[PDB]
Amino acid sequence: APSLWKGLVGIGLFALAHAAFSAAQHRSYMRLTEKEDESLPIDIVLQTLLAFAVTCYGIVHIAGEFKDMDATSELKNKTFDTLRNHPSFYVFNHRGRVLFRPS
Amino acid sequence: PELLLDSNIRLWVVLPIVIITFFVGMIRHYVSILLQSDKKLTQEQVSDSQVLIRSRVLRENGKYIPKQSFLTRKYYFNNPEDGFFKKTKRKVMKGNVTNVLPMILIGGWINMTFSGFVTTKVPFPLTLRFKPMLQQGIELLTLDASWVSSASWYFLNVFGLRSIYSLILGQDNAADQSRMMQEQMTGAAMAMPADTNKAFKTEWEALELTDHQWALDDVEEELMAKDLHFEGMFKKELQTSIF
Amino acid sequence: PPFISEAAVRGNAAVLDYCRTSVSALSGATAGILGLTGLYGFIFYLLASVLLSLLLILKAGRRWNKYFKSRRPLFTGGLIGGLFTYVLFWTFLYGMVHVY
Amino acid sequence: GRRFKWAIELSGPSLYPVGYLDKQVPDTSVQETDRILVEKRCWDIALGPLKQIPMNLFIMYMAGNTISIFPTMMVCMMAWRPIQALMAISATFKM
Amino acid sequence: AKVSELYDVTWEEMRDKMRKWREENSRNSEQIVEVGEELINEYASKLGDDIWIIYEQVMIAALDYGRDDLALFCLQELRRQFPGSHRVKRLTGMRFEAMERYDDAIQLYDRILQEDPTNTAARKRKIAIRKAQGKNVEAIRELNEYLEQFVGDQEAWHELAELYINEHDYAKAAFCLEELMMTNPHNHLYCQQYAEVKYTQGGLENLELSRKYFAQALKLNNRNMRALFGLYMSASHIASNPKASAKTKKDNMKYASWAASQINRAYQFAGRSKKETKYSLKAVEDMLETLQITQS
Repeated sequence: APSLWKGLVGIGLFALAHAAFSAAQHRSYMRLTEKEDESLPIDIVLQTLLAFAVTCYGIVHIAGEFKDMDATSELKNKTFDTLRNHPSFYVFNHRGRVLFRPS
Repeated sequence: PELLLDSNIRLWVVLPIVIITFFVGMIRHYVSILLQSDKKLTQEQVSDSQVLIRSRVLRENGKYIPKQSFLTRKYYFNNPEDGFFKKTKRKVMKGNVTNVLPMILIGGWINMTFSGFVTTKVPFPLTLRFKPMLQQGIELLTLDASWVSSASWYFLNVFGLRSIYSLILGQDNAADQSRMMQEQMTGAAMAMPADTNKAFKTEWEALELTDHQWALDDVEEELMAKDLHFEGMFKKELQTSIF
Repeated sequence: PPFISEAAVRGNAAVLDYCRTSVSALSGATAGILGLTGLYGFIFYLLASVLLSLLLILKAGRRWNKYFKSRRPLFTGGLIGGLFTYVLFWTFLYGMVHVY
Repeated sequence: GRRFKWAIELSGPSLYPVGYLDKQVPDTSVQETDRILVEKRCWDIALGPLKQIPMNLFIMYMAGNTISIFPTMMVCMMAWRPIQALMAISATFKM
Repeated sequence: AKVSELYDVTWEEMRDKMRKWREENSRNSEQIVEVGEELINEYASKLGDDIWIIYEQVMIAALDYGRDDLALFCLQELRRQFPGSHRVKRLTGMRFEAMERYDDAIQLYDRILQEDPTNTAARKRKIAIRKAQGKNVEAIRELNEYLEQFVGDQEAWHELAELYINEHDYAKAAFCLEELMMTNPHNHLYCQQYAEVKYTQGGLENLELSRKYFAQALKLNNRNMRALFGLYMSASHIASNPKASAKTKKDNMKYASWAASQINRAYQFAGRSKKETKYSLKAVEDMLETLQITQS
């Protein structure tokens, strides 16, 4: 799922860049002709707004963690069996050691 | 829109200045990380630091504690006869977040290199009293203040990426074994100053100022209730098998 | 509610700020691509921020109490710094296309 | 008792323990409520912002009337500190 | 199943699973070693920072399981990258203590202490060495001295409590578990263990305190059935004792009866999972009925 969102964001960014290039070409043509104070066509403006909204949707979905405020639910499935043993004090005197000695 | 500019000035000014400021910020961050040095720590200072943490957790979490043990702890800390805080006594340019000088120097060098230039105009209407700010090298009185020079461009650029820098970077939390050592280091770095006597007296009086309110007495609230979470919870524990 | 973990709150705040920054940065690029007056640009930035806030609220929906204690930071948060980084990218592509 | 049948019973036969005390030492009773000093302290805390203005007045006088980056940056943050302190007066008022 | 498990797997999932194993600090030295040398021979390309901790964990597991050859194989690689590192020295001393000649690991620990004054790991390993070498009383003494000198480690508190458990000293273990509960009030496990220790002590007031702490941890998680069993047994025992008030006996009987219905329903909706759960349900049903006749 995240890969699809990343691809959609990339496609939206590419569409935005293409709309930018089209607007730049429009302004370059406008500089050619005297007067004719007209705005850029509305179709490209709608396309760039569509690219603005599409990339704005996946940018929220990419980084969603929203971890729970309560910390009692994170030590909830953990049992006391694993907590009893500690990495610090570790005695290497067990029957399994001499059981596994020969293979 | 006027003042037709060349297309070969935008490719030799804007991109260079943007890359320069970006990588200057990156250099500053990485060099600050590199120059960071650890501080020597005496076992005694760690000792009183952990004692202070213990007093703090006693103050914070004291409701879920038997009353007898609570007064035992409070007496041991206080102990008017001997007391541990009372007897145990020990014996006793202007660099201020230097980040403005480098940016000022970089902006000054950039402005010195570019004498007469027009980088970009700002859409925002600006007054004529900021014209000496913005141009600083162009001899024009009829021109508007919208067209700014490279100095203001870089000045706005350094603030433009201030929040962008944190997007690439972030925080780190690992090394469970080294986490404890980090906690001791930071806590004793808090407890560096040599004012042990007044801190001990302040903590001694603050501990007396605390009262006791056993939060365990309110048990009747749970007895009259409903246990239905323990089967919606139990239904979602069954599907998982054993690896 | 009695016990609160600071790590979860910090992560939530970091995610919210990252989203607010990225959305503002792209809104600046859009405004620079179109090119408007200051009043219209500021109103457009405010509209984009409101739309982002509405989408963020819709993202949570049900069970938002455990996710966020309140809603004030979701509505009002990162409005000045986000505008500061939006002004950069608004004028970055504005004069690059029109003036140049 | 025999009603429970199975009844496993467990018996127990230098002061190194940190807090475990041989002597119980009860009879602690502290009733101290000194609100007037707290009120005087909190009253003086709210007087700090009123006194924090005169030296910024003196600094703005020392700045002069020269249009430059350093003075305008001083002035921009001179008013930002109050407005940033006025964005969260609700919590301070409540506490 | 070995080849089958080795087929439907990726290296990323292996590394994530081992990271989770390290987070849970479980004992699966067999499985840790089994996946350890596999990622060492299959990928052996990148993630050096991860692979250092990987090597350390693998040799820790191999010291436990059966294999010192891989232990030395990882020791030489760890020494190659870091010439002077106290962690490698501690691990080597641990392996030496495992093999023979504990005194050599001992003077290694004193040299480590001479170099770095603040080294908790070396002192903990010395304490564990004298735990198994001599009597536990001396080890308790040194642990108390170190806990005086730091007063920072919760693992030291829990180890002291566990060591005091074998000596039938619940008076000091009560203080130890109270201190351990101070720092972590949301951990119901420590509350359950403290209530367990207090119940074992005996006495009506200790019984009431243990019952109330059993009840506190019951509402924090709603996951544990040990706590509810302990609460029901405490209520039954306080009902048994003649030295009590009438009204407290009635309310404790009500507590026990409600716990009985909770037991009945918890075993009841567990019966729809399998077809052999009905026998466990009837077993626990006769158990509760017999204790109900006993109480009534």
